[PDB]
Amino acid sequence: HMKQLEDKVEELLSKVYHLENEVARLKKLIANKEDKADMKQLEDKVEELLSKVYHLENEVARLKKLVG
Amino acid sequence: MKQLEDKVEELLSKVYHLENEVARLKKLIANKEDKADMKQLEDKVEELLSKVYHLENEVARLKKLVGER
Amino acid sequence: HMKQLEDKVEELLSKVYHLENEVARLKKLIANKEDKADMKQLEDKVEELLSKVYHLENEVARLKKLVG
Repeated sequence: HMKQLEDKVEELLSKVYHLENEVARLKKLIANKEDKADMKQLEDKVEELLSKVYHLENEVARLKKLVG
Repeated sequence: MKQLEDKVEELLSKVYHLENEVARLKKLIANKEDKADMKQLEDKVEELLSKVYHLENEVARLKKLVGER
Repeated sequence: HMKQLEDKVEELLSKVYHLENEVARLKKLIANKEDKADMKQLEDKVEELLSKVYHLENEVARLKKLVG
């Protein structure tokens, strides 16, 4: 019985060792993923571009009328 | 001895839970945006900023030439 | 025999505590990373901008010629 329990503890130690290795790998993977906190600057640039392009399109339509 | 047994029982439970949790986290990580992909998106946007700046300058000049406010 | 088993149970308790803490931390870190599914609207805007800007460039070239 004592042997059997010691064997179970050894098996669990081995499982925990494997999980530690897996967690180490996941830490590396997550470090190469984009943070939500870094999204906003890009989002703002895109929103500004959309506004600027809308204005340009409106101006170009007006110029086409006048030139033609 | 039974105390030791009960301790291993509770540790066993914790380990099974951690196995499940780590499996779930592995899946969540796979669904996240890569920094490398973000960088390429940022590069496109930087090019767009330059092109739009130029267009704005060209359109301002055209407006002047046709007498448009 | 008993002393050895206790030392391994103690070892396992400590390693599990360590693993639990780092998994809890990883969970929160992962939650702060951007999901690919939440990128699609931004990606579509950038694609739309590429097209709109290319079109504007062609229109503006044509206007510059016609205006003189």
